[PDB]
Amino acid sequence: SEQESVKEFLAKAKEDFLKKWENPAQNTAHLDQFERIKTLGTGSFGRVMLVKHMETGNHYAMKILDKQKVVKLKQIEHTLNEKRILQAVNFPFLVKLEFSFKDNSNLYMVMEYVPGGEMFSHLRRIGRFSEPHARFYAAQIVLTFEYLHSLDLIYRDLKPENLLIDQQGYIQVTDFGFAKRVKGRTWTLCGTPEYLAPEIILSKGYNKAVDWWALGVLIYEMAAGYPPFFADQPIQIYEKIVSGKVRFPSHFSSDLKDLLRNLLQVDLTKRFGNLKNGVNDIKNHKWFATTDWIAIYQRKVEAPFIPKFKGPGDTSNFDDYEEEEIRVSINEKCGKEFSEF
Amino acid sequence: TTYADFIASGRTGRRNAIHD
Ligand SMILES: COc1ccc(O)c(C(=O)c2ccc(CO[C@@H]3CCCNC[C@H]3NC(=O)c3ccncc3)cc2)c1F
Repeated sequence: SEQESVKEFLAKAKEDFLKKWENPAQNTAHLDQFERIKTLGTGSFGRVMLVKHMETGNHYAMKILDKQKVVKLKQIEHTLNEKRILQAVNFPFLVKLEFSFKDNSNLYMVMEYVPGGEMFSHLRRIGRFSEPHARFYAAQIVLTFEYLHSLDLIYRDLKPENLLIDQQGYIQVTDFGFAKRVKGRTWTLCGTPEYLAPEIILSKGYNKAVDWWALGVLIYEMAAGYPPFFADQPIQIYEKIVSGKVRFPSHFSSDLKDLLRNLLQVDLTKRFGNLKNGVNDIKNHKWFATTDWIAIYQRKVEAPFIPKFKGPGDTSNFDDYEEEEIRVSINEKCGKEFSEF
Repeated sequence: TTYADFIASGRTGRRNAIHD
């Protein structure tokens, strides 16, 4: 009967998504309404900055993408997907999208500012996570992937660098730049080398299952302190993944080893998450035996770590990047290309 | 150790995506 309670939730959930998916939100703000403070990260065609909405006083994090740059690398459909999906979704562990707009040069997504830093930064600092601590994060990624997949969405870029810690010590998934709504197979060669399912590497066409594979790679980086497949150039990392030969740290509990052994399965018809029981095979595993899946959805569990921050607009849990002025050119660039944004 | 090899590796820094 708890299984039926989720079924209902994700049915009402998918009704919401479709109303926003079919009729998406446009030009709900402007560049001049935001005072730009500091850069929080970057990417191939832009950056994310801390900002202040001058009329509400509130802080947000604003992604800024160069329209011309996106076209040069042929990445239009991806950038359009990010916004469409982000504006559509709604979940305790997904960064919100508050505003979006475009001007002559760039695309702009203003998201709720998550001041805790990226998991990545913390994990590198501390070294590695206690399994209980890594169970707390993993379980929020399970629920979120149970959510996304039921809207027929594949995430494709899970890794510590895109998992943000909020003030209550939980996760906001960011970077939906390779998210794609697909029923059936897709064949795009994208992701981060250390998180790619072998099927992707092998140009096979693939599905939701790659997200279960990444969840295992992620948990293993959380608990070991380093990924299961690594080296000094991608091509050497690719060979390790298809080889299908993992090796576990000696501290890893035996339940962790059996979980990972089942998510890091090369054979797609054996991987947890692509089987007849679905996601429940994961939820019902012994490593997750102490996990109250509903306390976690409801955010009533005690986070094993809360990041320190001394007032709003504090950027102290984030690295320092070189700054750059924002040139908005006098002529519209790529208007037709991004006309749905 | 394997922790040690990782720490010395080119890939302990934030990792970019690849794409088409
Ligand atoms: C095809 O490639 C794509 C697709 C979509 C995209 O938006 C992009 C980007 O160009 C792009 C630009 C800047 C970033 C910066 O992202 C920061 C730092 C990198 C790691 N992910 C975390 C992210 N931080 C946040 O989004 C954030 C949000 C709210 N509060 C704090 C941080 C990411 C992608 C992109 F390169």
